[PDB]
Amino acid sequence: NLAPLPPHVPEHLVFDFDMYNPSNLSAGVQEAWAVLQESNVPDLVWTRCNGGHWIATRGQLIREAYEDYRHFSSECPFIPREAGEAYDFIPTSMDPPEQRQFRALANQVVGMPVVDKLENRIQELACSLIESLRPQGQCNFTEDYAEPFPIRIFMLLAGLPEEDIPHLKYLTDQMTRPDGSMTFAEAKEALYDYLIPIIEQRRQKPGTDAISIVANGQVNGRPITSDEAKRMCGLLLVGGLDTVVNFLSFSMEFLAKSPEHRQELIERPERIPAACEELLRRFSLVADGRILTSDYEFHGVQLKKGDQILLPQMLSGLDERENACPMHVDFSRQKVSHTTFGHGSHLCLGQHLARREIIVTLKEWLTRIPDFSIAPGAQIQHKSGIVSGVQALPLVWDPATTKAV
Ligand code: 7HE
Ligand SMILES: CC1(C)[C@@H]2CC[C@@]1(C)C(=O)C2
Ligand SMILES: [K+]
Repeated sequence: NLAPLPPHVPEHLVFDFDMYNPSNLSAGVQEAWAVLQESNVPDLVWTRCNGGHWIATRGQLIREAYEDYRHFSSECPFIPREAGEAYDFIPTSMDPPEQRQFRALANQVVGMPVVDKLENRIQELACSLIESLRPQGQCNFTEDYAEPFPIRIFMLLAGLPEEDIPHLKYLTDQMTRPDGSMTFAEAKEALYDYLIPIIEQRRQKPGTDAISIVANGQVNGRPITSDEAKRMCGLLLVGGLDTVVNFLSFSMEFLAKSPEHRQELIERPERIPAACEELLRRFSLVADGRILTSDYEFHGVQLKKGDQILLPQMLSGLDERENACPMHVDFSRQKVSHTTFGHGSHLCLGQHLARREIIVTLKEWLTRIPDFSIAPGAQIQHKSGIVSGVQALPLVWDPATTKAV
């Protein structure tokens, strides 16, 4: 239902958008959120859904809020409030100054040097998975590639057994797109329940995997605590299991639907990195937020201490003020403006790993399976939440149009 309108919010700003089930979802999830950028819609709106909260609807306000951590705090970043309050991942639930000291440690485990360590194996797993599918003439992309490719790279990096994936994937998805069986707090505690013994084991007997590195790490020259390590590792699991996994499906759905765009990349594969950036803009997927630390007037709107404000990345990338014809995918787009990896002091530390997985996937897929389509008659369903995704993506192709490398 709809939470009662707080007295400080005027009626003309009320737009009852539901981030977990947006009314226009059947048009595509990005399209559903873009209803907030129609002609009659102010830059900042109040929804009475999900307990009641603000939504910033334009890149300019989104970027400003991200930059101003004094007024807009990461301490309670997720909607609904109970989820934001429970959320205590590091460094995401912290503001500067305390946040910063934890970035260097996370960078040690998912940053560029690690992407270098994993380079060959990333390449090898993409090729092996795609070659196994190639002669089939069909696949269920979400389960056959989008999930196993990034997830198996992550489990390798984290030194976790692949047999644990179904359990961990289920729990991660309850934090972002809950089925209703578990509250955010329950799902998070279950992920903690998994990590707690593994962290203790690896503090006793360190390995070289990401969990060992975090758990034995130093934070500005002092030892990390067991609790801090757990809160960092929780975030890493969500990053590994529910980010690139969804993004790959949005991208492949688009490419399946656009022979012209496939052809551009088939003919000029050196454009794949630029294509990756334009796809990251167009198929952005995270709805991050903040909590007001004081009463504050922002863009003519009175915000009250404790109000939550959603800062959806879809709305920066799809903002026509920032990107002309924003629903069009243009691989030659000149100035690709987006906040898909965040903005300000919390810029995604996994972004280098993410881009490598995306770029490798596009290159290695189009090399082997240049010509593919959505299964005839299929209707692709999206799902919305803290991270949006694609429920299923049945693809088909003629094996005679494929090439084994
Ligand atoms: C397993 C590592 C990993 C991977 C694969 C990702 N991330 Fe990233 N991320 C993102 C946002 C909006 C923010 C504030 C972060 C912050 C993060 C932070 C916290 C940065 C901070 O709060 O200081 C971490 C550790 C992080 N992200 C690890 C991470 C979005 C993404 C997106 C769109 C992708 C992929 C398409 C992504 N993350 C992959
Ligand atoms: C907001 C994120 C994308 C970032 C990594 C996974 C995620 C949902 C988090 O809890 C932090
Ligand atoms: K919190």
